[PDB]
Amino acid sequence: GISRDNWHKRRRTGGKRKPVHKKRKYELGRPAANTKIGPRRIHTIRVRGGNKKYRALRLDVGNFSWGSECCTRKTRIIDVVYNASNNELVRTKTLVKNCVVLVDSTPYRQWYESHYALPLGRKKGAKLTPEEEEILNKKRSKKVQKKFTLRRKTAKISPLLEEQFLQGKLLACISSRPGQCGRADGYVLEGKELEFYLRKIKAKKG
Amino acid sequence: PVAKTWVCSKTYVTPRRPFEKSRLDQELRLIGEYGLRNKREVWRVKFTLAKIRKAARELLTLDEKDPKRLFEGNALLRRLVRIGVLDEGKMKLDYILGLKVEDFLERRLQTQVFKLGLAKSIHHARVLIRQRHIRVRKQVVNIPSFVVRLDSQKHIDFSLRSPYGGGRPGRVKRKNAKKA
Amino acid sequence: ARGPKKHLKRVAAPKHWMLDKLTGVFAPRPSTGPHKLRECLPLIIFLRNRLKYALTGDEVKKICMQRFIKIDGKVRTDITYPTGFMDVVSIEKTGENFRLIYDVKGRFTVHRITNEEAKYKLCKVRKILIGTKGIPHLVTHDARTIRYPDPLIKVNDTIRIDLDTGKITDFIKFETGNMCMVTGGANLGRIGVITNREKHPGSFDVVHVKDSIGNSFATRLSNIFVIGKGNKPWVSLPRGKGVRLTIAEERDKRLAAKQSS
RNA sequence: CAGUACGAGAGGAACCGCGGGUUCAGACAUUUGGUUCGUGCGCUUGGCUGAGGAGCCACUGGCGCGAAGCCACCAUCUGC
RNA sequence: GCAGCCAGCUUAGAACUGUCGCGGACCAGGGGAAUCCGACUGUU
RNA sequence: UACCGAUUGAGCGGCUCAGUGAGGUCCUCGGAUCGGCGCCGAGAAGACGAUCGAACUCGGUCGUUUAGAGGAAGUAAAAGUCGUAACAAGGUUUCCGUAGGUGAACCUGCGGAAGGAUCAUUA
RNA sequence: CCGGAGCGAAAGCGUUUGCCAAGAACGUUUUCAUUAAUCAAGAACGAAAGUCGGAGGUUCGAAGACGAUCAGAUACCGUCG
RNA sequence: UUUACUUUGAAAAAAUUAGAGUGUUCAAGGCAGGGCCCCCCAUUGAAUACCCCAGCUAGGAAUAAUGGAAUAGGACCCC
RNA sequence: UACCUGGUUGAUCCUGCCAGUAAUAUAUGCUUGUCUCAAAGAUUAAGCCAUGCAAGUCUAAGUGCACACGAGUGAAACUGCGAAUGGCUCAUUAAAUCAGUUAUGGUUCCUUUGAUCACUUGGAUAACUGUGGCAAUUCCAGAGCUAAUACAUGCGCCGCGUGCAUUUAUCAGUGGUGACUCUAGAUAACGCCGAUCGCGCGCGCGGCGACGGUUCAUUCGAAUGUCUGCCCUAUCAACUUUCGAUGGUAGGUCCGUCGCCUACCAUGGUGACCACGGGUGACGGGGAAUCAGGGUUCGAUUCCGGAGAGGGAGCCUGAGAAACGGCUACCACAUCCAAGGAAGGCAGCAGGCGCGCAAAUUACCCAUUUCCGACACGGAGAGGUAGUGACGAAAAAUAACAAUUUGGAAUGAGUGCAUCCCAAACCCAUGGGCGAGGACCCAUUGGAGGGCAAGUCUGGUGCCAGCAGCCGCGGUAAUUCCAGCUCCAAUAGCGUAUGCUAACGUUGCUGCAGUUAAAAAGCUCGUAGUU
Ligand SMILES: [Mg+2]
Ligand SMILES: [Mg+2]
Ligand SMILES: [Mg+2]
Ligand SMILES: [Mg+2]
Ligand SMILES: [Mg+2]
Ligand SMILES: [Mg+2]
Ligand SMILES: [Mg+2]
Ligand SMILES: [Mg+2]
Ligand SMILES: [Mg+2]
Ligand SMILES: [Mg+2]
Repeated sequence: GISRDNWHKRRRTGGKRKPVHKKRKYELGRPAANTKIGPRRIHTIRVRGGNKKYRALRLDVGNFSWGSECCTRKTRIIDVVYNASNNELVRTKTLVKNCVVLVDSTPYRQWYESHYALPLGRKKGAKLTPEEEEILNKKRSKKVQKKFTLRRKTAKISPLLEEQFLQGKLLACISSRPGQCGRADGYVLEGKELEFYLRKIKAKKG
Repeated sequence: PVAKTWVCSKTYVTPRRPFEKSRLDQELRLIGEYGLRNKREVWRVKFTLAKIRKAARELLTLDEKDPKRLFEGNALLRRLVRIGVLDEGKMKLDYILGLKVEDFLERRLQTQVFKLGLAKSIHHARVLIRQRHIRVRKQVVNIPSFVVRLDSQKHIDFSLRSPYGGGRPGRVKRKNAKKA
Repeated sequence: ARGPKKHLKRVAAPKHWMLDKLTGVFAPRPSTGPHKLRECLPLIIFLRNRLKYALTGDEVKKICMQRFIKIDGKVRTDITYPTGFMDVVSIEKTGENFRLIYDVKGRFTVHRITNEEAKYKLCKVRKILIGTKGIPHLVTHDARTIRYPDPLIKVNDTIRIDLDTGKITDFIKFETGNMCMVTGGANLGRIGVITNREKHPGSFDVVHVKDSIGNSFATRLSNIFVIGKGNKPWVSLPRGKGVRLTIAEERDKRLAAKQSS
């Protein structure tokens, strides 16, 4: 079937080489990932040596991490916004490696408020209506309030990053290979890498 | 994949000129002098001599201080003086080039039994071995082309089962006795 | 070419066996084991050819099927066991304790009882692999796995382990001056003293070994098998450690001994 | 009938009976196929009514399917 | 060194899409291998 | 014995253009069914799409093998006819290149060459 | 005059005068300082005949006509071209 | 400044060939056996050469290239 | 042994080729008494095949109610493993295979070795008993039971805990490397932990084994890359990409690297130092033949590596196959049908046809050699042995000792018994016995003009028939032909045909030639190349 051999290509000089033997099994190929966004559909593939490989056909959740801080929370992948390889991997909504996506920001804010106790993704003007969010602005013990003071001094995230918290969609990037690993892991953009893709999204959406 | 050898070499070489008038008599003279069957045996002993001459020739081209020449040269000399074709006094590769065809013809078993008087003539000496009479150290030899060594030269005698030696007579002796 | 090969022709066998080309076509392919196929000796040969205690290939099966041979004390049943270097072959039924050690040339000799020395062997370490939580590992000569190594041992030293407990008793550091038995061709069995070690970044390293009579030479770093600390070996050696009598020297001994017998 | 009569063979009939066909004649449309300006329905190019919707125009705009009729040894029936 | 503003009309590429249909009407060369005669365009 | 040769050649064979495409894999689905027991599970036939791709029908190109009316050479035969071109000053010195002409070898012009019959011809 | 003399890479080159830009050899305590030699691919030149396009066509003269010779000359010889 | 060149060693399958060793009755071959009632070719064998070229390893510096300073961003020491 | 000889002419010296000469290997001709070895359908047809066989396998140890024989070996039967090796052939293949070299820090594994590591619950099922379909197959269907080693179940954070395999992100620096984005540590997170078996004691137990999993090993090995090396062809000079050609980015894919593939960009890569294209009676190499040296030619062929199983293509299972003595199609070919269907791959071992100049027995057995599995037991056309065999190679008869033709004396070849041999048989070899005087138990094959060793011998045949590799022999006294005798290199071999090597310094690197014998471009410039 599909093969990744070299005896079917042209030589470096440009001359066609004749095949020394027929297609072998140890050089076979398999179809592309084309990992869409869907609930828990993964096929197992028996590979060279009796091992197992996990084929991710559609995945909705992603175990992304935060760049600036130390936070790794699994979040629901929403959609793809841009891909440097081709705009076809975003028009068909295929989850591959090194593609910037707009992932949810609810697990990121849930841990930021429980650690820093500072409102970041709150709407300018609106207050915290549910009672579960007022517990992050209470009076704690002496050994508990002392640690939150040294954490509040270092919390000023970049203005280009706090904007996405308002819409709940953080610009993340799939840093793993879904078709091979079976998991759409990755991280969240920050710093210069966040400004680079935002400029490409602005030009593509302009 | 068969468990065999496929290793075999030739023992004679056909001369270049097929009707060289000078060569035809030189080989025919060795025929009657040593009692040989045909010219193949002359070319056979001539080929063995040609191999020893060429083996000694390539050694003489090397330097004397070469351990390969010292070891391989002495081993060739010891084998020549062992069979008796070369004397212990002239134990040097320079004397190998002076060896003639008759030097190896003398070490033939059918000739040694002629020098020892065990046979009447050189042609009867072949039939003497052809009829399984001559033995070498209690080991009987039937082919006349055997080559004896110096440590086995003084042991050429009749077999313990031959009529010419000590034992039963031949079948013709017993045939004429029962009919008389 | 579709998978693993399971036959071995007789003419394709290693020369260290000296098989008869006019009896069979195939050689005894040594069963997979701790040693390389090129650096071992099938257990059938050592019991049929070397020791001559077996006459055919079915009689040597009756040796292992009666549980008499035991390499490193453990009785084996495969008549084609590798039985590589330093492999103690003890025979408790016959009291014989053989060690397959090389001669001045490259061959497997019949080295007889070494009871007080046969209870252990020497192993060349290959790599120092780190396990979990910082637990290093050492791979020995005959595939024996020893864990918890001393931090002073390197990837080139040798160690001694008892056949029963299998623990490192003593080790010999690798440096210029250690007794060695070179292995790897054209020096297989030449016992001498290490003198120098050349360094080559990115390739093999060159080491020089000097024998008893000063027969100094050179070889790769992967060819050193340290056998003694300084100049004293641990286990009994065969007739002629590393003297390597030349063709002329061997010639002198053969003529002087046969004339007396 | 019949591989029979006939024939030395090679070869090789006929009457009755049975099943079909050629040519022709007279019909016929259930079926299949053709035709369709029932301009029947769908789609569609250019244009036109501001657009949607609904339509029209291009001597039947074009295309697909197509009823009824008519029609074909190109379908079917009958012929003493 | 560009930011702002203004201005069209073409070209290429891609997705999606309908009955694989799309120069949808209209407009709009069948082609090839040879022979004869006159060179050709023109003229009768 | 080869060559030329209409035939719009051709038995003969390889990579390929464009079509069509079995079969398998994969994917999207399908849900015959039996184990629970009216919801979770397994689940064949079969189907969309993708992909690999045999093979077939037409072409392009390359290699290779062959038919051919007829035409025109070469060589081997007998050297038959014609004339004498060359070999002695071969009776017009030979020969080269080139061109034209002529039954035929050849003739002639122009420029050469001596492999010429001149190594030489007189102040 | 013109020769077993010169020149040019060869083919080739000789009436006078003028014009034009080259070349060997020699001269040199000048200058440059190994920048070479031979050279597939590539190129200039290349007697004569021939070819295409003009001028001029004396002489010669392929072809061609004719005159002689011969058994026969479609040639040598001759006129003419 | 580094190459080409020569020498040494490991590597440069076995078989074959060259070739040490051995009386397969000899030889082609084989890798095996002469002799003293469980020792004896000193726990009977046993070696080697060659393996081009290229790569690899340790010298030499002849030959032939190459190359360090000329608008000295020159070699050394400074400070 | 570093070798030449005949032939141009009236004669001579040369150039020069032809022919002569000797091995080599295929065929063939005639001949062929013994022994030991030994090639043997490669060449044209990798053309096509009747029949049979070539992988199955059971131990005290996963599961044991055929009563056939009587607890126990048990036949069948389910589970495990092998069948991916070997063998065959050389079609394909010209930097490809292959050879040396070596990289995987750019990769995985069955067996083996050494590690290490929720009181056994669940329901079928085969063999079998029983009922049947189809002309037929290693076809199976329906029902009824009955097994599993088949299948399924001492801290961080902050009250109070305690095994992990992988995937990303972040921080720090145990054992290493020439060099890790290595092996380790830590942070935030995200299908491996034994429901199994044998021979066997004491009184809630232990000491002996197998099988099997988890990540690291090892090993038998695979797979893909670095450097170097291929014959012929320029009447193949430019080549490679509107479908990857070269490179760049990201990703996909695979065990893994990579235009392996996709997408965006650059216009690259190779090439006279021979690319590309074509041809090969091309599998590569180790090697073979011939050679003073230098070389020439050959290598299908038992070893290694690769390739293929009619042509392709695509897969299943498995650790490992794009497997064909396994499947799924198409193509080519072909078999049995009851005409509905079914089943096919001898370039495996024998054998047949065809093809040809060209190549053996439908033979005997697992003993050696070893290989495969549950294994001491069972299996192997792999292999071993024998038959056929003038491929070829090594030994070696057809007399000898006497007499002037007759005496014995010595021995097998052959022919008949034991033993040895052999897994059995067989060739020998051995012990005695039976066994040669035209020792008829008899040797032919090319020759006898020269080259080139041997007859102006004998008779007829008369430019006829023929001989002759070459020059040449016959036109009525042929040393050639048509025959005898004799003789000669011979010799159990010897001629013939063709390939090839030396001869050949007639391919000349060593080592040829170019004034007149074949030959320096008409002349000069000129790059690469060479110096
Ligand atoms: Mg109708
Ligand atoms: Mg419209
Ligand atoms: Mg509308
Ligand atoms: Mg109008
Ligand atoms: Mg109209
Ligand atoms: Mg219609
Ligand atoms: Mg015409
Ligand atoms: Mg006209
Ligand atoms: Mg015209
Ligand atoms: Mg006109």
